[PDB]
Amino acid sequence: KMAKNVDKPLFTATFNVQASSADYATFIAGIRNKLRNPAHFSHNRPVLPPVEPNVPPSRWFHVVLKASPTSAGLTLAIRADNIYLEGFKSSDGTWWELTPGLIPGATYVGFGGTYRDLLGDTDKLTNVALGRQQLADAVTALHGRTKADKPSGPKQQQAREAVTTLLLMVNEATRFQTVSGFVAGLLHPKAVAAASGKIGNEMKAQVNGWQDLSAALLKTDVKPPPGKSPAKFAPIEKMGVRTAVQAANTLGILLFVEVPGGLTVAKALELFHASGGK
Repeated sequence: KMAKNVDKPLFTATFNVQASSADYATFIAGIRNKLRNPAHFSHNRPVLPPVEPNVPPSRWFHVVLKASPTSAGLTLAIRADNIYLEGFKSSDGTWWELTPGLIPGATYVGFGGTYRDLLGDTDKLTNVALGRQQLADAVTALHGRTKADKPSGPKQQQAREAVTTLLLMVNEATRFQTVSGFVAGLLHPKAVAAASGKIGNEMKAQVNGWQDLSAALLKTDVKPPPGKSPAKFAPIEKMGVRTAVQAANTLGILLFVEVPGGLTVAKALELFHASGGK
């Protein structure tokens, strides 16, 4: 029941933490593009393929975050079905995991990868500073981890904060155009003052309801039964998303959700494979 292919990524996306806002946007867009089910879009936004049933997580990608174009970078191990971060590789080659016993040969980092684990409450996302130095510092803290370090409260807290930073600036940014645009807006050239900022309640609610928002948009694609007008988008006011157009502009990539009258897990995977998906 351990994960498979963790170190056999389907692709590797790389970002230099000193690179331009434009390059950051390109990096995030590339991840969405490589994750997509070519056979399944909703309102011209990519949908992930379904999670493969009755096997452990076997589809992974890597993100490499580098201090400079020449530097060895921090490697993130992320699921290619739901974009969950489960592991990261430090400079000494150690694989660290966020779920005990999930990744073969990995060392458990001592805390889990949910926001409740990292922050105490999912309501605390609005407290997390985002910005270029936060990214750099997160990379430094995790990349510099060694197997033989003795842990302390402070190192563990630094590690939780670094993971939280990467989750927002990589994983949530991949999921949400709102988040990726906000992060991109905080990245500036060297001649501009160092910058940082925090997300508002709308983006917090989006991050906390990715499946909900994905499902709500997917429902609008379902062809209506005989006699019916097409399904209308149901506003999620807390996310500030009231229309399907707003939902499309918000979603970076959709989590696959089985909705009534929509594609099943098996059928969407069939189409994924038929279209060349791995």
